Amino acid sequence: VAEPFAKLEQDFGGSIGVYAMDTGSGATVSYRAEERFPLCSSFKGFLAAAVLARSQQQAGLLDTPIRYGKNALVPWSPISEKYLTTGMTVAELSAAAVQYSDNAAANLLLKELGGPAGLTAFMRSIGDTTFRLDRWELELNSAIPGDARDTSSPRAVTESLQKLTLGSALAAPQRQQFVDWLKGNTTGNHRIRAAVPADWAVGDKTGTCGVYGTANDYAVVWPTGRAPIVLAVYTRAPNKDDKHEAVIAAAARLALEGLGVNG
Ligand SMILES: O=C(Nc1nnn[nH]1)[C@H](Nc1ccccc1)c1ccccc1
Ligand SMILES: O=C(Nc1nnn[nH]1)[C@H](Nc1ccccc1)c1ccccc1
Ligand SMILES: O=C(Nc1nnn[nH]1)[C@H](Nc1ccccc1)c1ccccc1
Repeated sequence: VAEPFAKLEQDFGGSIGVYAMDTGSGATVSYRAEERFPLCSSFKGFLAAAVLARSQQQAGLLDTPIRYGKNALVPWSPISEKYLTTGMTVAELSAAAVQYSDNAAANLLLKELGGPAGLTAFMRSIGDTTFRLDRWELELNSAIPGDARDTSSPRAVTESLQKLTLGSALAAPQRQQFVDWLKGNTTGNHRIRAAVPADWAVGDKTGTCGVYGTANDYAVVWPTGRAPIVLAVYTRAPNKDDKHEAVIAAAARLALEGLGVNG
């Protein structure tokens, strides 16, 4: 049903993209689900999944320490700036990237994977032909209208998230670690999580470009007594000065309602 989403995005003053999947029944909710939206920091969830995939062929990868200096620091590195010189393990960097959106951590891990093209290669390997990362933090946040760099679609985000958290794309230990990192995210309390009852489990990764009304969140949600739901909510707006969380929460509420999920 497009009517409620159309009213929401008109009130917002931009475009809202939603794809939600009930993994039990297969029912879906789609609104602008195949349009490209900027990933912004939301790429960092898939980055951590790619690191975990690498751990399936490199023993002890997650506990390997990476040393870095002031030169590795990027604005908004709230974890990595505290562990300078002495460095952090690959697992610590991955958790910081997912749960605090740490920019230096993300760029360090990106470097280990061969840059944006290496993360894109990992997404291709799990069957995602839509995702593309082209740049690093912070340039990937430009969110220019019509620019395909550093974008995906809500549908492709949800499908890949499902494969990685609930399907067979990662081995079982790596899958659970990915879920656990998403569950511990600290940046999403006002987005999808605000639409989810307190007694349901949720893991998410947010993104905020800071321009063009562009922000997003994707999540796996475990209601009690039924199969998990996977969903993605992305926004953008036509003007650079347009502001982007309540709209994301409202869109998530509508998506769950459209799936018949009482919550
Ligand atoms: O967990 C692994 N592998 C696996 N488990 N399930 N599927 N692959 C091992 N990696 C790993 C990564 C970080 C920390 C500890 C272990 C591993 C990789 C390669 C050879 C042998 C072991
Ligand atoms: O540098 C290190 N440890 C150290 N520095 N000063 N005192 N201990 C390295 N371990 C490490 C472990 C976790 C986080 C950061 C660094 C290391 C130890 C041994 C061989 C190679 C690397
Ligand atoms: O919001 C951010 N990161 C993030 N949000 N969700 N996940 N990560 C960062 N600050 C921010 C806060 C409010 C509005 C705009 C930006 C940030 C994003 C992009 C460039 C520079 C800084």
